[PDB]
Amino acid sequence: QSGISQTVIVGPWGAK
Amino acid sequence: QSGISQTVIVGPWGAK
Amino acid sequence: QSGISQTVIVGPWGAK
Amino acid sequence: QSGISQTVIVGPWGAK
Amino acid sequence: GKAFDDGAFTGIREINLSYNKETAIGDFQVVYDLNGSPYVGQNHKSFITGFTPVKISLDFPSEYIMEVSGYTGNVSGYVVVRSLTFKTNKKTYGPYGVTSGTPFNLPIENGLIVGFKGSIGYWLDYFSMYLSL
Amino acid sequence: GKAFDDGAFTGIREINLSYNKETAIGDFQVVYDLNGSPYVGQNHKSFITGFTPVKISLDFPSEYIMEVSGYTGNVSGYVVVRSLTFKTNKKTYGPYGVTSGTPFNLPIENGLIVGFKGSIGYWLDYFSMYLSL
Amino acid sequence: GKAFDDGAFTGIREINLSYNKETAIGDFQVVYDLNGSPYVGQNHKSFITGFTPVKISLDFPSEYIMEVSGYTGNVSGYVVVRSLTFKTNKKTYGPYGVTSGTPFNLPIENGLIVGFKGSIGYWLDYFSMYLSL
Amino acid sequence: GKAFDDGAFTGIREINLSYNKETAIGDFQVVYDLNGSPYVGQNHKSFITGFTPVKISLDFPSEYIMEVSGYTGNVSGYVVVRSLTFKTNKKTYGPYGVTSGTPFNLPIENGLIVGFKGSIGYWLDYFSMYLSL
Ligand SMILES: [O-]S(O)(O)c1ccc(-c2c3nc(c(-c4ccc(S([O-])(O)O)cc4)c4ccc([nH]4)c(-c4ccc(S([O-])(O)O)cc4)c4nc(c(-c5ccc(S([O-])(O)O)cc5)c5ccc2[nH]5)C=C4)C=C3)cc1
Ligand SMILES: [O-]S(O)(O)c1ccc(-c2c3nc(c(-c4ccc(S([O-])(O)O)cc4)c4ccc([nH]4)c(-c4ccc(S([O-])(O)O)cc4)c4nc(c(-c5ccc(S([O-])(O)O)cc5)c5ccc2[nH]5)C=C4)C=C3)cc1
Ligand SMILES: [O-]S(O)(O)c1ccc(-c2c3nc(c(-c4ccc(S([O-])(O)O)cc4)c4ccc([nH]4)c(-c4ccc(S([O-])(O)O)cc4)c4nc(c(-c5ccc(S([O-])(O)O)cc5)c5ccc2[nH]5)C=C4)C=C3)cc1
Ligand SMILES: [O-]S(O)(O)c1ccc(-c2c3nc(c(-c4ccc(S([O-])(O)O)cc4)c4ccc([nH]4)c(-c4ccc(S([O-])(O)O)cc4)c4nc(c(-c5ccc(S([O-])(O)O)cc5)c5ccc2[nH]5)C=C4)C=C3)cc1
Ligand SMILES: [O-]S(O)(O)c1ccc(-c2c3nc(c(-c4ccc(S([O-])(O)O)cc4)c4ccc([nH]4)c(-c4ccc(S([O-])(O)O)cc4)c4nc(c(-c5ccc(S([O-])(O)O)cc5)c5ccc2[nH]5)C=C4)C=C3)cc1
Ligand SMILES: [O-]S(O)(O)c1ccc(-c2c3nc(c(-c4ccc(S([O-])(O)O)cc4)c4ccc([nH]4)c(-c4ccc(S([O-])(O)O)cc4)c4nc(c(-c5ccc(S([O-])(O)O)cc5)c5ccc2[nH]5)C=C4)C=C3)cc1
Ligand SMILES: [O-]S(O)(O)c1ccc(-c2c3nc(c(-c4ccc(S([O-])(O)O)cc4)c4ccc([nH]4)c(-c4ccc(S([O-])(O)O)cc4)c4nc(c(-c5ccc(S([O-])(O)O)cc5)c5ccc2[nH]5)C=C4)C=C3)cc1
Ligand SMILES: [O-]S(O)(O)c1ccc(-c2c3nc(c(-c4ccc(S([O-])(O)O)cc4)c4ccc([nH]4)c(-c4ccc(S([O-])(O)O)cc4)c4nc(c(-c5ccc(S([O-])(O)O)cc5)c5ccc2[nH]5)C=C4)C=C3)cc1
Repeated sequence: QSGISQTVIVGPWGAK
Repeated sequence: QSGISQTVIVGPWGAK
Repeated sequence: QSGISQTVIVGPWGAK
Repeated sequence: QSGISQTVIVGPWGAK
Repeated sequence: GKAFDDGAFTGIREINLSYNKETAIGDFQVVYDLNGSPYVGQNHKSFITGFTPVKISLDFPSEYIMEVSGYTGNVSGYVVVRSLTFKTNKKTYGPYGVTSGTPFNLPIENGLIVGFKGSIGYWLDYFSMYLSL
Repeated sequence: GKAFDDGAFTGIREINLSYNKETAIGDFQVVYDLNGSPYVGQNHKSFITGFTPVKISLDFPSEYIMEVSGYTGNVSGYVVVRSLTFKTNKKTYGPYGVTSGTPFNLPIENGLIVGFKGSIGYWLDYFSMYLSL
Repeated sequence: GKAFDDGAFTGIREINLSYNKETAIGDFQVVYDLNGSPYVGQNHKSFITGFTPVKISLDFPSEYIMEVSGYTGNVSGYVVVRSLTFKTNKKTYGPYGVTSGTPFNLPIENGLIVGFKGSIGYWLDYFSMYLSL
Repeated sequence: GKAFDDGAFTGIREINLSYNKETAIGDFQVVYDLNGSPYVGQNHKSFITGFTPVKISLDFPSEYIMEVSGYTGNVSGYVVVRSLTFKTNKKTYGPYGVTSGTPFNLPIENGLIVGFKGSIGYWLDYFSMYLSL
């Protein structure tokens, strides 16, 4: 792990 | 708050 | 729930 | 990342 | 339908579902990971029979779902989940069922699906997913 | 398009977007909440002009988004987000844009959208959302 | 000592520990909540006997731990957890054991303890806790 | 004392504190990371002067705090934080202040400190930390 906080991310929708 | 742990929940998809 | 994001918070240590 | 869910863990206290 | 809620776990090891190409998804059962050990979830079964079974065995923990997509549509007057597709970092499982109706898709950039909840009458009425880091 | 990533914040206070009924969504900017204070995010602008502006002011923190839906489709050879709809616990904002193409929808049972990332060339190419409790 | 790791769950329903006033904590076992149902964790036992047992039954889910404190100290040449105190929003359980050595305390403003890990030889050598919203 | 609450951020880049070896910690200020950019937090200052300043510059994001420890004790009738020590995966910063009174320590096996809150009158009265993955 690094010192950067993480968050759930959903997507992307649109041009893949 | 209560003593029950929470989680992100997405949906529902299908019959609303 | 409200529209404010939550985080775990530990403490406080020092004057109660 | 792997397929195992993570949680904050504090400690240990006692024999290091 | 009969509502079910497996709750949240540590990961997913295996998914067992059934479907019929003329209607929709029927049975749904998941083998979860619970802190490193398999945890067999309750088998959520359709009231009727006549569904081909499918077993999706994931190479846990190196393989995990990155996208869930499918279709919802009308079957005998009610809206149900007619099709499901599971894409992992390794391969694509599906589509299973009928790819007709309104599509939906949930791609995940960061995070994991750690649980399912939903309802099943004759078919899978709807479903929701628990997400976590 | 030009990629952008606002990152994660504590909540959303205001959304400013623009669109054109013959094409797609163009500009996109968000006023976030950062630990109780407004935080103005960078204005992500289309390379061209000719978009009607829309301001969505949420009664933060009592009002929050519960579902985001829209359509993605082809505009001049490329796939773009042509329409967006925001539903909060209070009301529905939209649809804004053109409701044609492939629909997508993200209903949230528990949790909050706390950030956006995406790309904009002439139009909004794609977008992703940060979710948190 | 023999390491153990119960992992993360949805909550805590009951804690069973044992101790001896001249030495330290010995046995440690927890009944967790797993999505609304009790889940009995493995009994982590000391290699020796001679410990008075203690049962802490929480009125789950309305009662939950808000602070864990105790003392670590030397017993026969090694550092061990000699005492533990659990304070919930309802009352205080403990101290159990010997209140001598170096104190430690973990007050929680927001969040929940959802799991334990540690090691036990003759006594509880050390322990860590899983925290979650 | 005067209460303060910086809130939650994405990480910590720099910590600036001051202390006096005969009393306790006085000033406290943090430079946070906010989605990749530095975010200067409000300078929380003691009502009095006479404190030696300390600058802790972390090699963000490769260096992060893994343990915070210190001492709380009586100074002129009131309980205050008299000492603080920050241990990262790279090295140890401190102790800063007076190592007398009641010790406390928060080791972190997994997770990150992403924010601080507390109170300062003449000295740092108390403090709490936001933790996140
Ligand atoms: O608002 S609306 O108007 O939109 C509207 C929305 C939804 C409904 C329906 C509905 N069920 C249907 C079928 C059905 C009929 C016909 C065909 S078709 O003819 O083929 O097309 C296809 C499908 C259908 C088939 C089988 C079941 N339903 C079964 C069931 C499953 C499994 C078994 S088992 O175990 O024996 O296998 C036994 C029984 C159950 N259904 C419930 C149940 C329920 C009870 C209590 C509680 S609670 O109060 O919370 O406790 C919560 C939920 C509800 C609540 C509403 C509801 N079912 C519980 C079990 C079709 C519609 C009506 C109107
Ligand atoms: O909005 S409106 O006002 O208009 C409105 C909205 C919704 C409803 C319905 C409804 N059920 C329907 C079917 C149905 C039938 C036929 C077809 S069709 O074939 O297509 O025609 C399609 C759908 C349907 C089929 C099976 C069941 N419902 C079963 C059930 C489950 C399991 C078994 S079992 O055990 O035998 O397996 C047996 C029976 C149950 N339904 C309840 C139940 C309930 C009762 C008491 C209590 S409480 O007292 O509070 O606890 C809590 C909950 C309610 C409450 C409202 C309600 N059911 C409990 C069990 C269709 C509509 C009515 C009016
Ligand atoms: O694989 S595929 O084949 O599918 C394939 C997928 C995608 C692409 C495209 C693409 N851009 C397009 C338009 C476009 C053209 C024509 C019409 S149309 O004719 O109207 O239809 C509509 C839209 C288009 C219009 C404006 C822009 N693109 C602008 C831009 C925006 C704003 C300004 S500004 O600021 O001046 O306003 C200035 C410039 C940018 N585009 C990038 C950029 C980029 C550079 C470096 C890095 S990185 O290496 O990471 O640094 C990351 C990203 C890329 C990378 C790929 C890419 N753009 C950076 C800025 C159309 C396609 C090609 C092929
Ligand atoms: O898979 S393939 O192999 O086939 C393949 C896949 C993708 C690509 C493309 C590509 N760009 C395209 C348009 C485009 C043009 C016309 C139309 S059309 O009109 O429809 O025809 C549609 C789309 C397009 C339009 C504008 C840009 N690209 C701009 C840009 C942004 C901002 C400005 S600015 O500043 O002036 O605003 C100016 C220019 C940039 N593009 C790069 C860039 C890059 C360079 C160096 C470095 S590195 O050295 O590593 O750092 C990193 C990244 C790349 C690398 C690959 C790449 N662009 C940097 C800036 C179309 C395709 C080629 C082949
Ligand atoms: O670095 S240091 O120098 O600091 C240093 C730190 C720690 C140690 C000790 C240690 N054990 C001690 C007692 C002890 C002795 C005397 C007294 S006293 O004399 O009374 O004071 C008090 C306590 C002690 C008593 C009983 C046990 N240890 C038991 C045990 C428990 C329960 C049963 S059971 O099931 O039968 O009940 C059976 C066996 C176990 N101990 C291990 C074990 C281990 C093996 C493999 C793996 S791994 O490789 O990961 O697989 C991981 C861990 C280790 C590794 C190090 C280690 N134990 C596994 C089981 C005292 C010290 C030595 C040096
Ligand atoms: O830093 S140093 O270099 O100096 C250094 C640091 C640490 C160690 C020790 C150590 N064990 C000690 C006691 C001990 C004895 C007496 C007292 S005293 O009484 O106080 O004197 C206090 C403490 C001690 C007591 C019991 C055990 N150790 C048991 C054990 C558990 C369960 C049973 S059982 O089944 O019978 O219940 C039986 C035995 C085991 N220990 C291992 C084990 C191991 C082996 C192979 C493999 S591998 O091949 O890789 O898989 C993996 C792990 C190691 C590796 C290093 C190691 N143990 C496996 C089982 C004391 C020190 C040595 C040197
Ligand atoms: O329950 S108990 O009995 O235990 C008990 C517990 C705590 C207290 C104290 C207390 N302050 C003390 C000193 C102090 C005195 C003497 C010495 S000594 O003599 O040296 O030992 C050392 C320290 C002390 C010194 C400076 C301050 N306090 C300053 C201050 C800081 C900075 C500036 S500035 O900006 O000008 O620099 C200006 C003012 C403030 N203090 C508050 C404040 C407050 C107001 C409103 C609200 S709210 O309602 O929420 O709005 C919230 C909080 C409270 C509330 C209680 C409280 N302060 C706000 C600013 C000593 C005790 C009393 C009794
Ligand atoms: O439990 S009990 O009942 O017994 C009990 C418990 C706590 C209290 C105290 C208390 N303050 C103390 C000192 C103090 C003085 C001397 C020493 S000593 O030197 O050691 O003796 C030690 C400590 C102390 C010092 C400075 C302040 N308090 C300042 C302050 C801050 C900033 C400035 S400034 O601006 O000038 O910088 C100026 C002043 C304020 N205090 C309030 C305030 C308040 C008022 C209205 C409203 S409301 O109307 O609701 O909004 C909300 C909050 C309250 C409410 C209760 C309360 N303060 C508002 C500002 C000591 C005790 C009394 C009884």
